[PDB]
Amino acid sequence: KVCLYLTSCVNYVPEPENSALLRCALGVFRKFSRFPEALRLALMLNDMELVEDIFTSCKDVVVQKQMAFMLGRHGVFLELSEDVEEYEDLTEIMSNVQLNSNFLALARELDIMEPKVPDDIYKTHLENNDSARMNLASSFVNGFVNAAFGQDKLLTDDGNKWLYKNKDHGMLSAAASLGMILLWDVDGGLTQIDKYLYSSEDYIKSGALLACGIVNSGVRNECDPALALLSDYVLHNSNTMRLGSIFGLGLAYAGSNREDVLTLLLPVMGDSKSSMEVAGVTALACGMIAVGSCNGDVTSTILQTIMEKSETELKDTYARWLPLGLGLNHLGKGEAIEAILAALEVVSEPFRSFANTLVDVCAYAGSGNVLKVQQLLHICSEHFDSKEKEEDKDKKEKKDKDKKEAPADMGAHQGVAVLGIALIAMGEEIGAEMALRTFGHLLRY
Amino acid sequence: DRLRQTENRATRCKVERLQLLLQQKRLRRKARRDARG
Repeated sequence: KVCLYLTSCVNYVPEPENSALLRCALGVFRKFSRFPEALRLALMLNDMELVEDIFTSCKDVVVQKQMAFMLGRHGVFLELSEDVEEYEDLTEIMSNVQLNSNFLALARELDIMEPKVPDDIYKTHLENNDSARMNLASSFVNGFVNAAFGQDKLLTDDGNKWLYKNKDHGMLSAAASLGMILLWDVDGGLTQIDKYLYSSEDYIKSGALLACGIVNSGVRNECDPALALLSDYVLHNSNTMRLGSIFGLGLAYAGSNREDVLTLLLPVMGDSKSSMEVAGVTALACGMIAVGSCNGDVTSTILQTIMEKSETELKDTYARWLPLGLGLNHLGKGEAIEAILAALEVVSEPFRSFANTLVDVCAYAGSGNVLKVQQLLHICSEHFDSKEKEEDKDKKEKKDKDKKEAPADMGAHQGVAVLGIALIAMGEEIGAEMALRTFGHLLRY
Repeated sequence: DRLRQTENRATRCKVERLQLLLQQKRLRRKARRDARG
């Protein structure tokens, strides 16, 4: 059922079964125990050290595969003490450090090391024949296609003459593509980004700070090079520089719930110099760092930042990132969020329905919905039909997929049918009818 | 222009120190693997 009364606790029934009924290696136990919101500290971290002596069989595998919230992998043995047999190898596995060197080993064995240019991917020779915009597209495409390979054919050879073919914010995103070209190469990628950290342009320097964040995304390095470089820019006088440093920290320290990174970021939302873009990117970065952790200082500072803002600032497009940072901090958490729905209820109409639907959607993601969805459905077709303001239920469709992402694939079996004979069959002008993102979000293959 | 020169000099000495620490950790990691094989 939808309510977290059997959905999130019926998972405890199989837990003993692994633990002591079938084989005791607990290799599948970690998988099963991740399901209950990946509580971990009181559910897994307390119940996988016991096996230990199956370090060659289960421990060698289950530890290395683990790629979720990461402190716990580095919370045992690792820097904790490493008394745990093979601590130093278990920490090198849980930290994903080997992505770069291990990923580049696979990339040599598959004979795919050679960098590809955007034109090879476009196949402009098979195309039967605003430069600022074009360059920007080819910068992102070069980044995505050569991601984590440590080598390209665009920014390596003549990258200064590539950056200055973009304009303004496009130079920030072109410089950031160097980070994402070397995604997970923390040790080599910093040396390629360094050349841009001393730029005479705030856009290029901010994009290089964002590149340092991107390179560390999903990899816990013992030297903390993301925190150690981005810290000094979080409260910077310049906005363009703030954005690159703050989003760089949010990408470098995602899932770590690092008090020393959060205490550096939380004051930026209250700074008089922060634009609504900087405040939104700060709440977003805090919500990525503290994802699913229910962090109280992130929750309170974001709720306060929403309550202190005028209805004229809450109408800026970037204000949508405040309840996103809030919803990410409570991702998976179904019970914990009624207090946050309650606190958000005080906000006026333009932001409250959007904020409440976004936080509720993030809490109870995955779980089959049959009754709350009815309300979601009843909060999906019957607001704008009889009122002047034609924006009240649009995002409700957006999150319709949320809570029905891959629920044993029969929700998707109907979700498209639910959306099939729906708004597109009879919807509205642009508000609800813009369910296009929903179909995309439904599946990723 | 002076503030940005002091800032870029502070950033530099931070990056040059981080690159040395990353290289030292990478060499320690490698030395453990190469001794196991």
